[PDB]
Amino acid sequence: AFHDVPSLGQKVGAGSQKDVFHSRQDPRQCICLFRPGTTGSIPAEQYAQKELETTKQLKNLGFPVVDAHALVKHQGSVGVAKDFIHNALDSEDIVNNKKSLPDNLKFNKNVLEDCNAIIRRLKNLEVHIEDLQFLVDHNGHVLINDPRDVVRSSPDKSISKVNELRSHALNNLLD
Repeated sequence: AFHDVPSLGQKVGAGSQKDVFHSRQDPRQCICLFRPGTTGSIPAEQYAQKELETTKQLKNLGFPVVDAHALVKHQGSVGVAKDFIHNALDSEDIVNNKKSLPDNLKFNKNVLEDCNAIIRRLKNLEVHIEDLQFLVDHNGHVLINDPRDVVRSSPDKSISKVNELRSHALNNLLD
């Protein structure tokens, strides 16, 4: 199920869970390989498969996602081939105040609206997304990234994760 990627492109970005490489096979894509210690006691192949399926379930349910395309391996590293989000902001940096949303108006409106849309869908479908996190693309659109699971459950936990990011955009638009 896991396809070999013979050569990685240039490394990009800075996420703690995966190291991300430009895909030498499709410049719209990137190769995202688990770093040591990031899959807990679950083997990395199972973890990658769970992320791919969950991304596709969320995509099918209408959520905005960092789409995932194929399970890959390179030497002994394991991961997923994914859409490459140029200049992505990692939601974790935002909420931990390691990076800030730009001042741009359109940018912040997009973060606000898309968060609202994600929250609206969480409520309607009543699902919980385990390890919910986001990438914000260069126009301010919010994309669910590397979801671990989705189950029919109380969406309150997931709604709280989204509002955590929305607050920043709301705060900017109020000032």
